[PDB]
Amino acid sequence: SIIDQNVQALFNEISADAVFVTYDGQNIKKYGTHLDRAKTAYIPASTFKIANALIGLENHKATSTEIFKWDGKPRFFKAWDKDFTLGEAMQASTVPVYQELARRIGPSLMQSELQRIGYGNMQIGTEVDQFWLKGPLTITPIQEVKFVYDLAQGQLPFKPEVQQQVKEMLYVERRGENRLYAKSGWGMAVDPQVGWYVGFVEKADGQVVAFALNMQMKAGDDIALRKQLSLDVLDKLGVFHY
Repeated sequence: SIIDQNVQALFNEISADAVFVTYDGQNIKKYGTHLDRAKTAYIPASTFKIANALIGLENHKATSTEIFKWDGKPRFFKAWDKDFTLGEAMQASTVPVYQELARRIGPSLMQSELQRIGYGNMQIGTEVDQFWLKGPLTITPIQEVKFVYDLAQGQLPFKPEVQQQVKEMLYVERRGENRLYAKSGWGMAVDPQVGWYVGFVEKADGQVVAFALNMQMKAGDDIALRKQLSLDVLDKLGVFHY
């Protein structure tokens, strides 16, 4: 438990309510300032880009090589006023590209697919391109780690090539043969705001530790904290040493 103590000590400097869940295929473990967050359902925000890419590719609404052309209408960030593959958009977190994908998928299929995979509460409302940003779709940090753990292992109910393509869209960095995969999220249009850093670490031998940071955000918070903190934790856990 000293490892667990050292992880908790990092959270001493964190004002916000926060939980960091890990899953290694056997056990769920929970760290942070408010543990009940782990069983609480929040909107997925940009972490839904994971499920959206899977559903899209599985159902032949896009390929991972296909370019999503900027349509010329300026977008919320200047950074988004350009062309993207699904993987480039995953890393830039390019909302309008995934909105276009979701429109191609359509409400009937988006619905039936989330039901088929048990994603969160499987609710999409009437706006096929808004539901992960505004609700009504919600999901617990525990459900997010189990989801990405399965992705890491190719155990989701999607074609293996689909899973591998989406998996690699999430690749961030490696240290030796340990690989870090992740997706950030910040749901700004709900109260309270929710911040996510969801992913997994794949060891040399195929062992996986999935993780899900979930915390409360507010206006003006440091964009990079979610990652800094997840990394600090993974280092203290001995999962992804600096």
